[PDB]
Amino acid sequence: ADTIVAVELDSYPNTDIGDPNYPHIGIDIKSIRSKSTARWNMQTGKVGTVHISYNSVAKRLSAVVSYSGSSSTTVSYDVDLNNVLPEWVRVGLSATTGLYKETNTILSWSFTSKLKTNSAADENSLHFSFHKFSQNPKDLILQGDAFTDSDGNLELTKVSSSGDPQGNSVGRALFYAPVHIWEKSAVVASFDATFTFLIKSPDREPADGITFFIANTDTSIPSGSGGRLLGLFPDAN
Amino acid sequence: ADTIVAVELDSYPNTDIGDPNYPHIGIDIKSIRSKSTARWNMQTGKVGTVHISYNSVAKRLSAVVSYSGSSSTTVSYDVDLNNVLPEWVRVGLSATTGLYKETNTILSWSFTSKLKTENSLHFSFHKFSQNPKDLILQGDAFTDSDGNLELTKVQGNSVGRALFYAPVHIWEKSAVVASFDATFTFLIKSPDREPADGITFFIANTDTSIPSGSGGRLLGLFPDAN
Amino acid sequence: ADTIVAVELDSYPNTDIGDPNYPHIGIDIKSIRSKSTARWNMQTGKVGTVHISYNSVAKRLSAVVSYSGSSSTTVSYDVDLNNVLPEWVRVGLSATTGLYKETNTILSWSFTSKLKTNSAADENSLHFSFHKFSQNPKDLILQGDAFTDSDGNLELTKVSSSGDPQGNSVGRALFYAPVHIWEKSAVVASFDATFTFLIKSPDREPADGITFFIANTDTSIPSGSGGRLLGLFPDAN
Amino acid sequence: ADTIVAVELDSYPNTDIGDPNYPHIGIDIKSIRSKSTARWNMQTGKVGTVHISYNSVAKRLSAVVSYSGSSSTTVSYDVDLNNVLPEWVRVGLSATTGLYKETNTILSWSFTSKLKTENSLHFSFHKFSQNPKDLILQGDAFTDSDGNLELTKVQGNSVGRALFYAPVHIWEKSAVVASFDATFTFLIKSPDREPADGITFFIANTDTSIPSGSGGRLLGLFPDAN
Ligand SMILES: [Ca+2]
Ligand SMILES: [Ca+2]
Ligand SMILES: [Mn+2]
Ligand SMILES: [Mn+2]
Repeated sequence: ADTIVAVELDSYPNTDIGDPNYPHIGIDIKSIRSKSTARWNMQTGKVGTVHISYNSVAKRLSAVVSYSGSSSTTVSYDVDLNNVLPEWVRVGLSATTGLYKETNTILSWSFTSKLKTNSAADENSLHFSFHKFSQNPKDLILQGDAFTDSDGNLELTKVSSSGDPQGNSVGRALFYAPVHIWEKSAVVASFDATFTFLIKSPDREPADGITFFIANTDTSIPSGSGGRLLGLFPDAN
Repeated sequence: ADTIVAVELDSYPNTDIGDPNYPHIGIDIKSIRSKSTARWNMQTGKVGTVHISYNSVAKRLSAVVSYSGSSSTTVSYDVDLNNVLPEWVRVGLSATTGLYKETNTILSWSFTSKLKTENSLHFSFHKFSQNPKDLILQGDAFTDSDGNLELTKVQGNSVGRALFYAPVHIWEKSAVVASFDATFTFLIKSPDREPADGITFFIANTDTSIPSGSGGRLLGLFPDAN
Repeated sequence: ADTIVAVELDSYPNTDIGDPNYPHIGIDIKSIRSKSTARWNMQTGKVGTVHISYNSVAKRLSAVVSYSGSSSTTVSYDVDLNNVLPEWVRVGLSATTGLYKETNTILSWSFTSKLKTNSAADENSLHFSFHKFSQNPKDLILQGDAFTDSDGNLELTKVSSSGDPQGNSVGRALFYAPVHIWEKSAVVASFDATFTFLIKSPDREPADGITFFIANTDTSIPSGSGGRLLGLFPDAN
Repeated sequence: ADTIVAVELDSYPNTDIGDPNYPHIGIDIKSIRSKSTARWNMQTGKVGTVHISYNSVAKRLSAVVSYSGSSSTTVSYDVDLNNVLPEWVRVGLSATTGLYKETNTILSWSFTSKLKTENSLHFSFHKFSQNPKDLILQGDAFTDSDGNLELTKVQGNSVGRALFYAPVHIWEKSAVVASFDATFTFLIKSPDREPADGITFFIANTDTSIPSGSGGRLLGLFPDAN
C-alpha cells in the first residue's frame, strides 16, 4: 500500500526506469528507482544470504549479499527512515516474475527491531526467525501467489508441481504483527533482517527479483505492480 | 469453547473444598481449578514480577512471583503442553476485579518462544503505546496516558484481556524441543489491603475471546467453574 | 577441578562403574555414575545435536540428542543446582578416547545463561554462539589435546593428519569468561546450551564420548581422568 | 602502545585550537583528538544513557547520550574498524576525575557482537557483584556496596577501567559482516554543576592496560595527546 522502503535484489535490468545495465542490489525509498545500487554478481542455482541493517542514529540503511564460498556485494544509503515511514509498519518479502522467470524461493527469514527512549522503562523489542516454513504459516500474511511447498520452503512466486517457475506471478509474505519503529520521544530505533534465497532459472537472464520491504501495516499488492515493479509500486515514478 | 493454559494470581475466595484459603499463585490447565498452587503474599500498591517458563523436554511448567526487597513464591506442574494446547496459539494477559477500588496495571511484558527440529519469536514491552497496534485489546483493556496497560477499569466487575497480535507456533510433528518464557510486571493499586482480584498470563487457541460469565474468579478465561 | 555437573554422551558402556549395557545419555552430578540415563541411539558418521536446559524454579536439568532425519532421545533429573555448584562457574566441553576411540569433533556450540533478582535493576545475562572455530580461539581455554583443525572444527581429542582418531586422548574447551549462575538474592537462574558433534569410528564399539559440563572456574583435567571418566572426575565414586 | 577505539564523554577544557569549548561526546580513533564530536548537555546527579553501534557494511560508528525526560545528542564517524583494530579485542569502560568531588558510577552495561561469514557474544549487567569475576578491574575501579560499578575513587585524579573478561572476535578474513552494539548507564555525582570529568566505552587489543600519564583528559586510554 502507498508507503514503501525496500532492499531489492534485482536480477533483470530494466534500463528505461533507471536500472543499471546488470543484476544489482538496491535501496528503494518510495520508488522503484533505487536511490543507490551496486553490481550484483548473481549465481543461479546457489543459496544466497542477505543481511540488512538500520540504525536511526547512524541514519544508514545497509545491505549485503553473498553466496557460500563466494564474494559479496554491498549497498548503502543515508536516509532518516522516520521522515519516510509510519511509526507502525509491517515487514515483508516480495518477488515477481514476468515473461522471463525464476524461482523466488526462501529458505529462512529473521528480523529484529528495537525502539529505545529516555527511561529503559519505555521501549519495545521484536524478533522473529524462520528456518523453513509451516504448510499453513499462521504468522504470515500470504499475498498473491506466495505459498509454502512440500519441502517447507516459502515460494513467493508460482512454481509448477514439476518444480519449475511460472511467468507473471507476484508474491509477498508479511509478518503478522506490526512493528513499532518510531515514536515522539524515541532516542534510538534499529532493525536487522536476514534471509536466505534460492533462485533457479532455465532462462538466459531470469526475472524479476526478490525484495525485503517495510510498509504501512495495511500494505497489499497494488494493482499493476507485476514484473519489474517487484510487487511494491503501482507505477515507476 | 477456548483451550486455556494459564498462570494466575488470585485473591478471590475459593469456597470450593479442595482449593485454598489465601491469595495464591496457580497453574491452570484447561480448568479454573488450578492443577497446582502456592501462597502469594499479595502486596497492593507495590510492583510485582512474574516469570514463567516451560520446556517440552522437562515437561515442567513453572512460575515465580516477587516484589522488590521482598521474597518470592514459586509453583510448578508436570505437564506436557503439546497434548493440551493446539499447535498454534495466542499468548496474552487477563485481569478481573471484584467489588473493590483496584487497578490491574501492566508496566511491562516480554515473551520468547522456541520451536526446534526452525521457529523463534520474541517480544518485549516496557510501557505501551496509546495505540498498541501489535496488541489485541479485549473487554475493558486500554493503554493509559502514562503508557501503562490497564487490564481493568480505572467500581468493580471489570474484565479485560490483551493478546499479542501474531500467532505463536509452539508445537509440530517434527518438533524435538519447544520452549517458552514470559515475564510481566504489574501494579494492583487499592486503598484496601487484601482486595478480591485476579491477573493471568495465559496461552490459548488463536481465535480466543472473552467467555460470557467469566467475570471475577474465572479470570476472564473460563465460562464454568468445572 | 573438584566440582562438576555434566550432560554426558557416553558411547562406551563401562558396566562396573554403573553404565547401562548400551550407549546412553546421562546427567552426572558430582560423579561419573549418572544420576539418570537414557538409551542413546548413536549413529556414527552423522552430525548429532544436543540441547540442554535448566531453570532454578523448575529444578529440572534436561537434555536431548537427535540426528538430522532420525529419532531423538531425552534424559532428565530433578536437581537444585545451587546446592551443587558455586555461584561463579566456567562452562565447557569434554571428550576422551581410550583403547577404543572415535573423533570427538564439535561443529558448533552455543550457551545462554540468565540471572534475575527482585529489581530488574539487579541481574546479569550471558550468551555465546560458535559455528566453527578460529585456528587460535582466544575466548576458549583449550585443555589437554583439544585443538581446532584446518576445517575450523573443534577436535576435543587427538586426530591424525590422515583424519583418523588416536587412543588415549583427553580434551576440553572452556569458555573464557566465568558465568554468574546464582547469588544470595536470586529469584530465577536458567541456562540453555546447544552443541553439534560428529563422532566417526573404524571400531566396532567406539570410545569414550563427549560431555557438556559446568565446573568451578579454575577447573582443569584432573590427573587420572582419562577414558571412561571423560576428562571430568579423578576417580569413579 | 595499545590500539584504542573509544566513545567518550568529556567535560575537561580542551585547550587545543581544533577542539571544542563545552562538554562534548566524541569518537576516538587511535588518538585522544576526537575524529568527530558533538555537544553533550552534561547533567550532574542524573542518570545518563549511552548507546553505541557499528556495522561493518555501513562502516558508520555512532553514539547517543540522553537523560530521562531530556533530549539527546548523537555523534557519528565513517570508519572501517577492520583496518583500525586487531581481530580479537577486549571491550571496556573507563573514567578519570579532575580536581573535583565527583563519582563515575556505572549502573548497567551491555554489549553484543556479531561476526558473520559464525560468532556471537552478548553480556548484560544491571548492577554488579562484589566480586565481578567476569570483569577485569584496572586502577581505581571497584564494585561498591550497592552493586554499582565505581570507575573512579569515592579528591580527584583517579583513573579506573573495567574490561569484560573474554576476548571478542570482531573481524576475520572470511568475514562478510561484523557488527556490535553497546549500552551503559552512568551517574556522575558532584556538588559542582560542570566538573571536569571523563567516561568512555572503548575497544582495544586484548592485552590492554592503563598507560602511565593517561590521567584526566587522556581518559585512562592514551599516553600522549597526539
Ligand atoms: Ca529490474
Ligand atoms: Ca562409558
Ligand atoms: Mn532495480
Ligand atoms: Mn556413562
